[PDB]
Amino acid sequence: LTYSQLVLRTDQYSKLSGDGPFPMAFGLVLSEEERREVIDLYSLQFQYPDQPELQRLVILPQTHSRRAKGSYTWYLRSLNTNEMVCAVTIMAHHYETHHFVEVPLFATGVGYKKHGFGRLMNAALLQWCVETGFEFVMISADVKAIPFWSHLGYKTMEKSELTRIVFYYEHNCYKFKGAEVMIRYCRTWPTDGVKEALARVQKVIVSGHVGLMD
Ligand SMILES: CC(=O)SCCNC(=O)CCNC(=O)[C@H](O)C(C)(C)COP(=O)(O)OP(=O)(O)OC[C@H]1O[C@@H](n2cnc3c(N)ncnc32)[C@H](O)[C@@H]1OP(=O)(O)O
Repeated sequence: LTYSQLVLRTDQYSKLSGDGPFPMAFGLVLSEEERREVIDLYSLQFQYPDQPELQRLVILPQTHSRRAKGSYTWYLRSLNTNEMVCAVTIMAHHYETHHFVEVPLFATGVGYKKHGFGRLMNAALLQWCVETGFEFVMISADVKAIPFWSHLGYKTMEKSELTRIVFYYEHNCYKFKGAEVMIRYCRTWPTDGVKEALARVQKVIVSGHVGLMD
Protein backbone atom coordinates (compact mmCIF):
# COMPACT_ATOMS: atom_id res chain seq x y z
CA LEU A 1 0.00 0.00 0.00
CA THR A 2 2.42 2.69 1.19
CA TYR A 3 5.08 0.07 2.07
CA SER A 4 7.25 -1.80 -0.43
CA GLN A 5 10.43 -3.86 -0.69
CA LEU A 6 12.94 -3.41 -3.50
CA VAL A 7 13.88 -6.70 -5.16
CA LEU A 8 16.02 -6.17 -8.23
CA ARG A 9 16.47 -8.57 -11.09
CA THR A 10 19.96 -9.79 -11.78
CA ASP A 11 25.84 -10.65 -22.27
CA GLN A 12 24.22 -7.30 -23.07
CA TYR A 13 25.05 -5.24 -26.18
CA SER A 14 24.36 -1.55 -26.76
CA LYS A 15 21.37 -0.72 -28.92
CA LEU A 16 23.11 2.57 -29.87
CA SER A 17 26.11 0.94 -31.61
CA GLY A 18 25.49 2.85 -34.85
CA ASP A 19 26.93 6.24 -35.82
CA GLY A 20 23.75 8.13 -34.89
CA PRO A 21 22.05 10.37 -34.46
CA PHE A 22 19.38 8.39 -32.63
CA PRO A 23 16.23 10.55 -32.38
CA MET A 24 14.39 10.31 -29.09
CA ALA A 25 11.33 11.96 -27.57
CA PHE A 26 10.03 12.37 -24.02
CA GLY A 27 6.44 11.46 -23.24
CA LEU A 28 3.89 11.52 -20.43
CA VAL A 29 1.98 8.26 -19.92
CA LEU A 30 -1.51 9.22 -21.12
CA SER A 31 -2.86 6.02 -22.71
CA GLU A 32 -3.25 2.41 -21.71
CA GLU A 33 -0.77 1.62 -24.51
CA GLU A 34 1.99 3.75 -23.02
CA ARG A 35 1.07 2.45 -19.58
CA ARG A 36 1.66 -1.13 -20.76
CA GLU A 37 4.96 -0.21 -22.44
CA VAL A 38 6.39 1.49 -19.35
CA ILE A 39 5.26 -1.33 -17.08
CA ASP A 40 7.01 -3.74 -19.43
CA LEU A 41 10.27 -1.79 -19.07
CA TYR A 42 9.95 -1.73 -15.28
CA SER A 43 9.05 -5.43 -15.13
CA LEU A 44 12.39 -6.35 -16.67
CA GLN A 45 14.28 -4.41 -14.00
CA PHE A 46 12.33 -5.23 -10.83
CA GLN A 47 11.27 -8.49 -9.24
CA TYR A 48 9.33 -6.43 -6.69
CA PRO A 49 7.38 -4.20 -7.35
CA ASP A 50 5.84 -7.19 -9.22
CA GLN A 51 3.38 -6.95 -12.13
CA PRO A 52 0.31 -6.11 -9.96
CA GLU A 53 2.26 -3.52 -7.96
CA LEU A 54 3.59 -1.87 -11.12
CA GLN A 55 0.01 -1.60 -12.41
CA ARG A 56 -0.98 0.06 -9.14
CA LEU A 57 1.94 2.53 -9.38
CA VAL A 58 1.95 3.38 -13.11
CA ILE A 59 -1.34 5.12 -13.87
CA LEU A 60 -2.79 7.87 -16.00
CA PRO A 61 -2.64 11.34 -14.43
CA GLN A 62 -5.55 12.65 -12.38
CA THR A 63 -8.59 13.90 -14.30
CA HIS A 64 -8.70 17.03 -12.13
CA SER A 65 -8.37 20.80 -12.48
CA ARG A 66 -4.92 23.68 -10.53
CA ARG A 67 -1.34 22.76 -9.62
CA ALA A 68 0.36 19.51 -10.54
CA LYS A 69 -0.82 16.77 -8.20
CA GLY A 70 -0.97 13.00 -7.96
CA SER A 71 0.80 10.39 -10.02
CA TYR A 72 2.77 10.94 -13.25
CA THR A 73 4.93 8.55 -15.27
CA TRP A 74 7.25 9.87 -17.98
CA TYR A 75 9.39 7.99 -20.48
CA LEU A 76 12.02 8.58 -23.14
CA ARG A 77 11.32 6.74 -26.40
CA SER A 78 13.83 5.76 -29.09
CA LEU A 79 12.11 6.67 -32.34
CA ASN A 80 14.10 4.27 -34.55
CA THR A 81 12.55 1.22 -32.89
CA ASN A 82 9.77 2.79 -30.78
CA GLU A 83 11.46 1.21 -27.74
CA MET A 84 11.25 2.77 -24.30
CA VAL A 85 14.68 3.78 -23.11
CA CYS A 86 13.94 4.83 -19.57
CA ALA A 87 11.06 5.85 -17.34
CA VAL A 88 10.27 7.56 -14.06
CA THR A 89 7.12 7.49 -11.93
CA ILE A 90 6.46 10.18 -9.33
CA MET A 91 3.88 11.19 -6.77
CA ALA A 92 3.34 14.94 -6.38
CA HIS A 93 2.37 16.08 -2.88
CA HIS A 94 0.89 19.27 -1.46
CA TYR A 95 0.73 19.12 2.34
CA GLU A 96 0.21 22.40 4.21
CA THR A 97 3.17 24.58 3.11
CA HIS A 98 5.18 21.60 1.81
CA HIS A 99 5.20 21.05 -1.95
CA PHE A 100 7.33 18.09 -2.92
CA VAL A 101 7.71 15.09 -5.22
CA GLU A 102 8.58 11.48 -4.38
CA VAL A 103 9.97 8.97 -6.90
CA PRO A 104 8.66 5.39 -6.44
CA LEU A 105 10.09 3.99 -9.72
CA PHE A 106 13.05 4.85 -11.97
CA ALA A 107 14.81 2.62 -14.46
CA THR A 108 16.72 2.49 -17.72
CA GLY A 109 15.84 -0.25 -20.19
CA VAL A 110 17.67 -3.28 -21.58
CA GLY A 111 20.33 -2.30 -24.08
CA TYR A 112 20.32 1.38 -23.05
CA LYS A 113 22.30 1.20 -19.81
CA LYS A 114 25.44 3.20 -19.08
CA HIS A 115 24.67 5.77 -21.81
CA GLY A 116 23.63 8.66 -19.56
CA PHE A 117 19.87 8.21 -19.82
CA GLY A 118 19.54 7.84 -16.05
CA ARG A 119 21.23 11.17 -15.44
CA LEU A 120 19.21 12.72 -18.28
CA MET A 121 15.82 11.60 -16.97
CA ASN A 122 16.69 12.67 -13.42
CA ALA A 123 17.76 16.06 -14.79
CA ALA A 124 14.48 16.36 -16.68
CA LEU A 125 12.53 15.55 -13.51
CA LEU A 126 14.35 18.18 -11.45
CA GLN A 127 13.81 20.77 -14.20
CA TRP A 128 10.11 19.93 -14.24
CA CYS A 129 9.96 20.19 -10.45
CA VAL A 130 11.60 23.63 -10.62
CA GLU A 131 9.21 24.80 -13.33
CA THR A 132 6.15 23.54 -11.44
CA GLY A 133 5.85 24.58 -7.91
CA PHE A 134 7.90 21.95 -6.06
CA GLU A 135 10.45 22.63 -3.31
CA PHE A 136 12.25 19.27 -3.20
CA VAL A 137 12.39 15.72 -4.56
CA MET A 138 12.28 12.99 -1.91
CA ILE A 139 13.53 9.45 -2.55
CA SER A 140 12.89 6.34 -0.47
CA ALA A 141 16.22 4.68 -1.19
CA ASP A 142 16.75 0.97 -0.62
CA VAL A 143 20.34 0.04 0.28
CA LYS A 144 20.90 -1.00 -3.34
CA ALA A 145 19.74 2.39 -4.72
CA ILE A 146 21.53 4.79 -2.34
CA PRO A 147 24.83 4.84 -4.33
CA PHE A 148 22.99 5.82 -7.53
CA TRP A 149 20.88 8.59 -6.02
CA SER A 150 23.90 9.72 -4.00
CA HIS A 151 26.02 9.92 -7.16
CA LEU A 152 23.36 12.07 -8.85
CA GLY A 153 23.46 14.53 -5.95
CA TYR A 154 20.72 13.45 -3.55
CA LYS A 155 21.65 13.51 0.12
CA THR A 156 20.33 11.85 3.24
CA MET A 157 17.53 14.06 4.50
CA GLU A 158 18.50 15.63 7.82
CA LYS A 159 16.39 14.39 10.71
CA SER A 160 15.07 17.84 11.68
CA GLU A 161 13.73 18.34 8.16
CA LEU A 162 12.18 14.88 7.97
CA THR A 163 10.46 15.33 11.32
CA ARG A 164 8.62 18.37 9.90
CA ILE A 165 6.74 16.05 7.53
CA VAL A 166 7.23 12.70 9.25
CA PHE A 167 3.55 12.08 9.99
CA TYR A 168 2.42 12.88 6.46
CA TYR A 169 5.34 10.86 5.10
CA GLU A 170 4.63 7.73 7.13
CA HIS A 171 0.96 7.75 6.07
CA ASN A 172 1.14 8.89 2.45
CA CYS A 173 4.53 8.26 0.84
CA TYR A 174 5.75 5.05 -0.79
CA LYS A 175 8.30 3.55 1.64
CA PHE A 176 10.79 0.84 0.72
CA LYS A 177 11.75 -1.62 3.46
CA GLY A 178 14.90 -0.53 5.28
CA ALA A 179 15.19 2.58 3.13
CA GLU A 180 17.03 5.81 3.83
CA VAL A 181 15.18 9.02 2.94
CA MET A 182 17.17 11.11 0.47
CA ILE A 183 16.42 14.57 -0.87
CA ARG A 184 17.42 17.16 -3.45
CA TYR A 185 16.18 20.71 -2.94
CA CYS A 186 15.11 22.25 -6.24
CA ARG A 187 16.75 25.59 -5.40
CA THR A 188 20.10 23.81 -5.86
CA TRP A 189 19.30 22.59 -9.38
CA PRO A 190 21.26 24.51 -12.04
CA THR A 191 19.39 26.05 -14.94
CA ASP A 192 21.76 24.31 -17.40
CA GLY A 193 21.42 20.89 -15.75
CA VAL A 194 19.33 19.33 -18.52
CA LYS A 195 21.50 20.87 -21.26
CA GLU A 196 24.64 19.46 -19.65
CA ALA A 197 23.13 16.00 -19.07
CA LEU A 198 21.94 15.79 -22.68
CA ALA A 199 25.32 16.92 -24.02
CA ARG A 200 26.78 13.84 -22.31
CA VAL A 201 24.38 11.42 -24.03
CA GLN A 202 26.37 10.59 -27.14
CA LYS A 203 24.67 10.26 -30.55
CA VAL A 204 21.20 11.24 -29.25
CA ILE A 205 19.08 14.14 -30.45
CA VAL A 206 15.74 14.93 -28.80
CA SER A 207 12.73 16.01 -30.83
CA GLY A 208 9.92 17.94 -29.23
CA HIS A 209 10.21 19.49 -25.79
CA VAL A 210 13.56 18.68 -24.21
CA GLY A 211 12.06 17.77 -20.86
CA LEU A 212 8.87 16.58 -19.24
CA MET A 213 5.42 17.98 -19.97
CA ASP A 214 2.08 17.59 -18.22
C1 LIG B 1 12.72 2.11 -8.21
C2 LIG B 1 13.81 2.90 -7.54
O1 LIG B 1 13.69 4.04 -7.17
S1 LIG B 1 15.30 1.99 -7.37
C3 LIG B 1 16.39 3.32 -7.96
C4 LIG B 1 17.19 2.73 -9.10
N1 LIG B 1 16.46 1.84 -10.00
C5 LIG B 1 16.86 0.59 -10.23
O2 LIG B 1 17.70 0.03 -9.53
C6 LIG B 1 16.27 -0.11 -11.41
C7 LIG B 1 17.30 -0.96 -12.12
N2 LIG B 1 18.51 -0.21 -12.46
C8 LIG B 1 18.55 0.64 -13.49
O3 LIG B 1 17.57 0.91 -14.17
C9 LIG B 1 19.89 1.29 -13.78
O4 LIG B 1 20.97 0.48 -13.30
C10 LIG B 1 19.94 2.71 -13.18
C11 LIG B 1 18.61 3.44 -13.46
C12 LIG B 1 20.19 2.65 -11.67
C13 LIG B 1 21.07 3.51 -13.82
O5 LIG B 1 20.84 3.60 -15.22
P1 LIG B 1 22.04 3.91 -16.21
O6 LIG B 1 21.46 3.88 -17.55
O7 LIG B 1 23.24 3.05 -15.83
O8 LIG B 1 22.43 5.39 -15.79
P2 LIG B 1 23.42 6.40 -16.52
O9 LIG B 1 24.18 5.75 -17.64
O10 LIG B 1 22.59 7.63 -16.83
O11 LIG B 1 24.40 6.67 -15.31
C14 LIG B 1 24.39 7.94 -14.68
C15 LIG B 1 25.64 8.05 -13.84
O12 LIG B 1 25.45 7.29 -12.63
C16 LIG B 1 26.43 6.27 -12.51
N3 LIG B 1 25.77 5.10 -11.93
C17 LIG B 1 24.91 4.23 -12.56
N4 LIG B 1 24.46 3.27 -11.78
C18 LIG B 1 25.05 3.53 -10.55
C19 LIG B 1 24.98 2.88 -9.31
N5 LIG B 1 24.23 1.79 -9.09
N6 LIG B 1 25.69 3.41 -8.29
C20 LIG B 1 26.43 4.50 -8.52
N7 LIG B 1 26.58 5.20 -9.65
C21 LIG B 1 25.86 4.66 -10.64
C22 LIG B 1 26.98 6.04 -13.93
O13 LIG B 1 28.32 5.57 -13.84
C23 LIG B 1 26.91 7.46 -14.49
O14 LIG B 1 28.00 8.24 -13.95
P3 LIG B 1 28.60 9.58 -14.64
O15 LIG B 1 27.47 10.36 -15.25
O16 LIG B 1 29.35 10.35 -13.57
O17 LIG B 1 29.56 9.06 -15.67
